[PDB]
Amino acid sequence: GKGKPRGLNSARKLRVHRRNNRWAENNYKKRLLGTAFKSSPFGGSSHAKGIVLEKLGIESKQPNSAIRKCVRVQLIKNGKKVTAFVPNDGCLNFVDENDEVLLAGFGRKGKAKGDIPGVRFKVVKVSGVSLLALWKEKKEKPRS
Amino acid sequence: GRMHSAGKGISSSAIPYSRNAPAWFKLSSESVIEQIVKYARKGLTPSQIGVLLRDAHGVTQARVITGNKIMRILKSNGLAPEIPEDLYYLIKKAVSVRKHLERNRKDKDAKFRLILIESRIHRLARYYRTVAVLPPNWKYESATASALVN
Amino acid sequence: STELTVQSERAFQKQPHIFNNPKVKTSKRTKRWYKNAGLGFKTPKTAIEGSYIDKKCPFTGLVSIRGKILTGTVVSTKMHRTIVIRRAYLHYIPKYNRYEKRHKNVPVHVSPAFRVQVGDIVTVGQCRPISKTVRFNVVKVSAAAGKANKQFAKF
Amino acid sequence: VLVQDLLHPTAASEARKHKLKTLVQGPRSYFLDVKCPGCLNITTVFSHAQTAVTCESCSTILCTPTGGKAKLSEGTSFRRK
Amino acid sequence: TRSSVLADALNAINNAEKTGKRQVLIRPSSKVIIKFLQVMQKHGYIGEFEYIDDHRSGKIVVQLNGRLNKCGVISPRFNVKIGDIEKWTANLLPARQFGYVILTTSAGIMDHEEARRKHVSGKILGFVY
RNA sequence: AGGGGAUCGAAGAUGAUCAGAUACCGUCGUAGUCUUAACCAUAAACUAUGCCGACUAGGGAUCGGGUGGUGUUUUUUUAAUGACCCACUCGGCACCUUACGAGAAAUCAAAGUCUUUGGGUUCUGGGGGGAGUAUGGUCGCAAGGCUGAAACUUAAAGGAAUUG
RNA sequence: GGUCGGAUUUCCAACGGGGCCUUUCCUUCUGGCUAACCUUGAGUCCUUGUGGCUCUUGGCGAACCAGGACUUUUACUUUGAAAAAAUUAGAGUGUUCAAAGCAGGCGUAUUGCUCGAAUAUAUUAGCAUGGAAUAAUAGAAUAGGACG
RNA sequence: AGGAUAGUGGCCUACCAUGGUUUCAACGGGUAACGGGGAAUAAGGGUUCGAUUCCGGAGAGGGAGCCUGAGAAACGGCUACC
Ligand SMILES: [Mg+2]
Ligand SMILES: [Mg+2]
Ligand SMILES: [Mg+2]
Ligand SMILES: [Mg+2]
Ligand SMILES: [Mg+2]
Ligand SMILES: [Mg+2]
Ligand SMILES: [Mg+2]
Ligand SMILES: [Mg+2]
Ligand SMILES: [Mg+2]
Ligand SMILES: [Mg+2]
Ligand SMILES: [Mg+2]
Ligand SMILES: [Mg+2]
Ligand SMILES: [Mg+2]
Ligand SMILES: [Mg+2]
Ligand SMILES: [Mg+2]
Ligand SMILES: [Mg+2]
Ligand SMILES: [Mg+2]
Ligand SMILES: [Mg+2]
Ligand SMILES: [Mg+2]
Ligand SMILES: [Mg+2]
Repeated sequence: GKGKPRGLNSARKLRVHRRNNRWAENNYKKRLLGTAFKSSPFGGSSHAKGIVLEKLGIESKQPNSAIRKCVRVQLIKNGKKVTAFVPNDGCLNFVDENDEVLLAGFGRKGKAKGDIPGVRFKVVKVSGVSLLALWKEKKEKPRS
Repeated sequence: GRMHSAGKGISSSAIPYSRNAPAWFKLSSESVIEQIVKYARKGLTPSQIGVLLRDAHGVTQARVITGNKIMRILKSNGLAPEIPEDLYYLIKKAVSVRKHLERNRKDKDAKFRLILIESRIHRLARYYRTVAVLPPNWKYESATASALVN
Repeated sequence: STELTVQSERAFQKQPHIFNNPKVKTSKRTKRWYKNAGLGFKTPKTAIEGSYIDKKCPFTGLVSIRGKILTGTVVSTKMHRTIVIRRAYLHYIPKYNRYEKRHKNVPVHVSPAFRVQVGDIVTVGQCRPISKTVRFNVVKVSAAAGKANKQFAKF
Repeated sequence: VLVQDLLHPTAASEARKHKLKTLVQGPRSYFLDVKCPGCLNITTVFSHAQTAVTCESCSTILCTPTGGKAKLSEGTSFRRK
Repeated sequence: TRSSVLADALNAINNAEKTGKRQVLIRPSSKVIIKFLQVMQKHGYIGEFEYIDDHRSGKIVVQLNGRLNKCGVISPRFNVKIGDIEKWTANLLPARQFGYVILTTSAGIMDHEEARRKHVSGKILGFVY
């Protein structure tokens, strides 16, 4: 009978077996444990805001060789410290320190990208202005 | 097969195709019935009566020569036992093993075998209570089980 | 219930608004009210010619039978005038196209016109709330033989 | 062989097969009338007895049980059926 | 132990048919097996079959015409409504034009097309094509 | 915890070797090895293959039981019995050939009768680590056993085979 | 094919339901049914047929109403019903198209006429109903059995 | 049995009995749970969602209590406490 029960009256066994074994799945385990709300820098949200604590030069993983130009950010809603990559040629000059920054994940649902070790967030906006707009000169940071 | 072993032996009787038999038996049904009754008077179980009738006499199947089966005949004539034959022989074996165990405490596969026999006793007794041969709440309680089989 | 302490409580037990006249001595000394609960349920002779009161009886009491008629298996006769029945049913789970055994425990009032043992199959009829949990009266019992005729001592 | 009469097998094939495994199962055993050294009373003996079958005149033995067919007691004669 | 005599019978026919045998023995021959074989016979999937009468449960010798691709059992015998017969035929049968899903109905054991034109439904026994 | 403690022998000693050798090698040597009365409950406890049932191919050997040969053999010359031979049969430990069929392959008569997917039923797994860790519970004198995560980290880890 | 390859029909065939007979329950007693009239006093006025008859020889008054010497239980399946509207699928309709909406359309616009606003699905449970294969269950064994 | 209620009912009271649920998962814990009609995706089976246009329920900072009234334990009513 290749394992599983097949009786017309074995619905309880099959549904309980499925319940037990769905805990082996990553997504089901995370959702039912509420780990995004509980143990995650963003409390389950797509974006967050924080204050730049300091600029960092992160040495990329081998076989690459580069300084990846991240910032330490303290999130406003949590107080948790995160490291966020600052994406583009330059654009670390736009970030400075004590500026508010809008962070996002990068796309790997956690799981630090590429050759950047331990960095799982990227700066999208700084001082309410898009890094893309600052990098392409479409807009300027409000000095005062 | 072998509810309490890994054996798979087949080894049974192949009773004939004929339900009326065997054309050389000149004896009467009531004569066989009275021979059954006197064996039951002598304290023989239906299995033993059927063996004796088949060997000593030409009784191939008592239910064929007579109208019905041997335990039914004995129950009709008031010769039924208090507990069925197979249950009695299982209790007898459990008692014999237990009295071996009380003098041989290290005999652990005797202890293992006693568990098997008592598991067989409880399954049989459960059946007999369901078909209402044993009274309900009949129980093999294993301490005064020597009373009902000796 | 002609005997066994009908008047076993601090108040006199009687059928309300049924009057036994001390003057006119008809040769029964007891006017016993009764009804047929309806729906084809025969009033037990035990109710007719008994002497119990049971205001919660569907044949001699004030209650009435209306609503669901259910069948069950008596699993407990330990309370006074109340039994618990077990109603088993198969519940269908669509995803597996299969059923699972499920049961409910129903507390049912039982009239002293009825004798019920654990194992009897009983027909119960909905009435108004009798107790915190009870919403049914026994209207029928189905204990005919009991398979206990061949489980006695043998000579 | 891929084509054969399963309903009408040869008697040699059936005789070769196990008793439980023929087309209709049946016993390979038989019954015997046995005449004892002493008297000419007819007693019927099963082939695979299991009983040390005795008679009235020679009230000791006619057959000795074995693991299979019983062996007659070296002084008797017998006829099948 | 033996749990479905029909599953054992249909397995024996399948394993005989796949190896090219013209005949097969079946034990122990229930009447559901008989009706199932009769539904296969009326659609030409087997030939003539014989019930051997031993005094216990009988046996069957089935003659095979080489036209059976697959006969199978569906265990457990699922309850089938009128409107989910077609999903069983879609899951089980190679094409919509040929092949039969065998049901047991209070109207009797029958194929799904006879079930469609009698407008009756029940449990599924198996399939044949 | 008693008894026993010949032997070999975690520990330890010692002689060597070597850069070192607290290892392999040599000689001793406590515990242990044995037993009784209790514990423990774990092994690559392996066929790494759950159990019950059915069916699908050929062969010879073998163990146990049985059945049948105007078959050998010793014992009185041969009766019998034993042993052996032959032919069957049930059950068992296996083996050989082939690949029907299966498999990624190695290989497999089951690991076959699976996308032509359903005989019954129990257990277990869901990338690699973290980790059989932490915590709680429970068992145990203890050693430990059973139950047993997560945070975090990672693009492989792995299987079988091919060429070098 | 007598309407320039399209009704009709025991020529029938193939499906599907029901009743009856072959040893064949369809329980039941009260009373109004008065048989597709078991049994054709009076009558076969159609040029021959086995497709169309009148007050009937007390006429099994068994062709439905409301009460049992009346109730084995259950699963399953069929049909029906119920499952608010919106929504879903979907019928109709030139919102200029479409998403939509439930509108609209036609005159003789001289005195108003008219089509719509369907249908299906809606799962389990409960309700009514047909079926009686499948799978359980119960029955007469110290007869405390049925028939009467 | 009485009281209370619009009325049934341990709703409450007096007396009495020892019951009631549960491995067919009681009791407890969690819920980033109001429930449903529904929504997204989807060959079929499924998976996830539904605070939110309709239906039902609950609440008006948190509790409790009450007046008027057919109807509220009402909060654009009152009373008290926090
Ligand atoms: Mg399982
Ligand atoms: Mg076993
Ligand atoms: Mg077992
Ligand atoms: Mg067997
Ligand atoms: Mg282990
Ligand atoms: Mg293992
Ligand atoms: Mg072996
Ligand atoms: Mg996975
Ligand atoms: Mg893993
Ligand atoms: Mg449109
Ligand atoms: Mg009261
Ligand atoms: Mg909430
Ligand atoms: Mg909701
Ligand atoms: Mg909601
Ligand atoms: Mg909310
Ligand atoms: Mg309110
Ligand atoms: Mg507020
Ligand atoms: Mg208020
Ligand atoms: Mg306000
Ligand atoms: Mg308001």
